[PDB]
Amino acid sequence: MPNNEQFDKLYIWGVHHPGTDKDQIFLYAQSSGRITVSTKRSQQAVIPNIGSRPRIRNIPSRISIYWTIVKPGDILLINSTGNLIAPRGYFKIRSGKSSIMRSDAP
Amino acid sequence: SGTLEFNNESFNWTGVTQNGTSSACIRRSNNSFFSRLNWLTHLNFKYPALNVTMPNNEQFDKLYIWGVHHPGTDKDQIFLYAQSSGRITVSTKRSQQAVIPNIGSRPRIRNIPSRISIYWTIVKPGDILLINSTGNLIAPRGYFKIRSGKSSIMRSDAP
Amino acid sequence: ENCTLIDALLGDPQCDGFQNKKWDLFVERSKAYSNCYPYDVPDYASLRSLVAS
Amino acid sequence: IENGWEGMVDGWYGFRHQNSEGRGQAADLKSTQAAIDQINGKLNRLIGKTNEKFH
Amino acid sequence: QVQLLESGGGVVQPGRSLRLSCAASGFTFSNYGMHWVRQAPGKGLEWVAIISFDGSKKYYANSVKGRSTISRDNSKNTLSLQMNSLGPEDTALYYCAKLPSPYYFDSRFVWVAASAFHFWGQGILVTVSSASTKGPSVFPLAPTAALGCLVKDYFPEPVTVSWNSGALTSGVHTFPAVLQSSGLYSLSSVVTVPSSSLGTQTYICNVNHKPSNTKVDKRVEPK
Ligand SMILES: *[C@@H]1O[C@H](CO)[C@@H](O[C@@H]2O[C@H](CO)[C@@H](O[C@@H]3O[C@H](CO)[C@@H](O)[C@H](O)[C@@H]3O)[C@H](O)[C@H]2NC(C)=O)[C@H](O)[C@H]1NC(C)=O
Ligand SMILES: *[C@@H]1O[C@H](CO)[C@@H](O[C@@H]2O[C@H](CO)[C@@H](O[C@@H]3O[C@H](CO)[C@@H](O)[C@H](O)[C@@H]3O)[C@H](O)[C@H]2NC(C)=O)[C@H](O)[C@H]1NC(C)=O
Ligand SMILES: *[C@@H]1O[C@H](CO)[C@@H](O[C@@H]2O[C@H](CO)[C@@H](O[C@@H]3O[C@H](CO)[C@@H](O)[C@H](O)[C@@H]3O)[C@H](O)[C@H]2NC(C)=O)[C@H](O)[C@H]1NC(C)=O
Ligand SMILES: *[C@@H]1O[C@H](CO)[C@@H](O[C@@H]2O[C@H](CO)[C@@H](O[C@@H]3O[C@H](CO)[C@@H](O)[C@H](O)[C@@H]3O)[C@H](O)[C@H]2NC(C)=O)[C@H](O)[C@H]1NC(C)=O
Ligand SMILES: *[C@@H]1O[C@H](CO)[C@@H](O[C@@H]2O[C@H](CO)[C@@H](O[C@@H]3O[C@H](CO)[C@@H](O)[C@H](O)[C@@H]3O)[C@H](O)[C@H]2NC(C)=O)[C@H](O)[C@H]1NC(C)=O
Ligand SMILES: *[C@@H]1O[C@H](CO)[C@@H](O[C@@H]2O[C@H](CO)[C@@H](O)[C@H](O)[C@H]2NC(C)=O)[C@H](O)[C@H]1NC(C)=O
Repeated sequence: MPNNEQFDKLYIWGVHHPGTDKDQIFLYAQSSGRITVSTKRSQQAVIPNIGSRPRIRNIPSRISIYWTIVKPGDILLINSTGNLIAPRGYFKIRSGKSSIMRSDAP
Repeated sequence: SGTLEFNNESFNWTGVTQNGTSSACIRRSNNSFFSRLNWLTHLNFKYPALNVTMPNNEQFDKLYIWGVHHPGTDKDQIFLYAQSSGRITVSTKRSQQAVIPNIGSRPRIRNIPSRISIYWTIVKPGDILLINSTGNLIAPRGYFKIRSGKSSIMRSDAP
Repeated sequence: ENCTLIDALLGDPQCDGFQNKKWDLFVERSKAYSNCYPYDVPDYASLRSLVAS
Repeated sequence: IENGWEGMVDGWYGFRHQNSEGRGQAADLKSTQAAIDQINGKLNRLIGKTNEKFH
Repeated sequence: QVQLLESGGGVVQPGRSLRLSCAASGFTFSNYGMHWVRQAPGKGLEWVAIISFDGSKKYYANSVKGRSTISRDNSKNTLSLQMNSLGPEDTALYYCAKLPSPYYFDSRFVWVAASAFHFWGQGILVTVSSASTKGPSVFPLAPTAALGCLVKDYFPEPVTVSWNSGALTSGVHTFPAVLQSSGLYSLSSVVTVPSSSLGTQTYICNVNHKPSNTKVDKRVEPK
């Protein structure tokens, strides 16, 4: 996916670590995945680590989430063979003066 | 934290050989190992997949210390675990970490060409520690109380 | 209200009123939670801080 | 001085006098004005000068 | 902030008397001493009078000394000014305003502060002449492009100009007042719009003269 605009783009994606092995087969018809998200100036490879987790909402599996910033003129590239939680689009990311604060105040 | 208060806990290490020792960890004229770690090795040439859950029903956080054994050679790995490579996954409702043993010769220290990489995991009240492995696991024995104290450390040769 | 900034980002089904929204200050409530598929974020704080800014 | 004068409420510094034609009290003006201007400048420097810090 | 309403403007025949009254709200009138200042049309700033927060001290300008009077009411939150024996040098805008002043004109409570309360009101216009107040006359003038409306024949100065119910704010040129050997005023209001807006959109000017009950609108275009 290229980037021909005049601003940076923030791509959010992830990888699915399933709780069991036949879960992995059922979902991807193969043993183990290997995700490689890359750009002219960056790269990151993530490996799904299959294994049972403490059940949360009766789900014994997990999702590890990563982000990748694509500069103008850059070209996002995604390579995978399974366990990929693909992105749908991109976020505009600005040089703003906004922030966050944790508070229970009304 | 400011304390080493330790409490053993009885995990279900069924089907493996507990209490591994070594000739570099000498305790009282006999081979031994870290008093707080349990070196799990194979039993009857078979290392069954370990899936052990330990809850936390107290009112404080618990600190679990564990590790992974990187052996110097490959037949070392076979001799110890009767399988090619391990894969350790320590998880909790709010956390997870997977560690992979990287087999390879190291510079000999105390005639040992292998290593141990040590990790820690904090289990909150109501959480549930879960351990999953298939070899090369240096299991924990119990848990440490960890407090919101005002203690600290300082490196000094002063008497 | 019930949504940490990350759940609004990924788009937790209860956190849909925040889609495409802008802000100058995000007030994270202590009662917030996540009612969707579990997950964890390597460098959570870093992503949170950059999305906030 | 030994103490202050409480009855003075149209100024801060004053004269008191007692001559054969009575006793009287009258406050000096420009001294009080010069003492009020400096305190007002002090406050104007102090209050309301707060800088922004966002993230 | 503070909101005041000003009353008593208009035209007073020579030798007669005026009556201005500034009534404010939103702050503590009881504490602050007030000023009356005047500004002759053209240019210049001439101070008139000053009154304390109770009425103890009232001081006047030498140019009006002995023929003017100031007053205040604290229950109605009102400041007021009177002046008799008026001439052409007195026709002006009159501002009611809290100016920085010696401290004793203000209350004990507001001598020291970091904000230094201040405000001016809009002008109150008073004009002296033979009071022949008549209605204006508006003529549109027209052929890069430029078009305007010229309004003459009105003595009371407060004339306002709007364009097409008040939408055009760009290139709007409002011209200063003009006085002649006669007593009438003249004033034109123009706008430069490039030469590609004849059939694109045509405009209408609006002339609002309040102290004659006058609202006169008229379209602008070439012959
Ligand atoms: C490794 O061991 C852990 C814990 O010993 C296993 O997780 C546990 O799996 C059981 C079986 O599904 C779960 O029981 C279920 O509980 C829910 C509660 O509502 C109930 O609806 C079901 O009918 C069933 O009884 C249990 O909750 C779950 N515990 C945790 C903490 O996840 C795990 O499955 C084991 N892994 C493998 C590969 O066997
Ligand atoms: C990264 O992306 C590339 C792009 O497709 C992947 O390369 C492709 O990998 C698959 C299997 O991993 C190859 O399919 C196999 O090809 C051999 C070639 O002889 C064939 O005998 C097999 O039956 C099977 O069809 C595919 O050819 C290959 N394509 C190219 C252009 O190299 C790669 O696997 C991806 N890697 C990761 C980590 O995602
Ligand atoms: C890869 O190469 C390294 C170094 O070239 C090997 O480590 C070396 O192995 C030799 C053979 O065991 C060690 O020699 C021993 O020295 C002790 C000293 O007290 C002595 O008691 C023994 O009889 C023997 O001579 C040597 O110390 C050791 N050096 C280091 C730095 O570890 C390593 O074994 C090689 N890896 C493989 C897989 O072959
Ligand atoms: C995480 O823990 C689970 C819990 O035991 C491990 O799953 C177990 O994995 C072993 C081999 O890795 C499985 O044994 C094999 O099962 C197949 C099933 O057809 C059988 O044909 C083989 O002969 C062998 O017995 C075992 O069934 C499986 N158990 C479950 C409940 O899935 C898992 O391997 C652990 N993973 C890690 C990374 O520690
Ligand atoms: C943010 O989260 C809180 C708590 O999760 C939400 O409060 C919830 O409000 C609903 C009203 O829509 C409550 O529904 C209840 O329904 C039962 C019938 O099933 C009825 O008997 C009750 O009187 C009540 O109406 C619900 O109890 C309550 N949640 C909890 C856990 O008590 C709140 O609405 C959320 N805000 C947003 C904007 O999503
Ligand atoms: C492994 O070693 C530990 C201690 O090194 C042994 O723990 C003992 O367990 C018995 C119960 O069987 C307790 O009564 C002792 O108090 C424990 N000792 C200590 C020091 O905690 C454990 O039994 C050994 N297990 C095997 C299989 O050898």
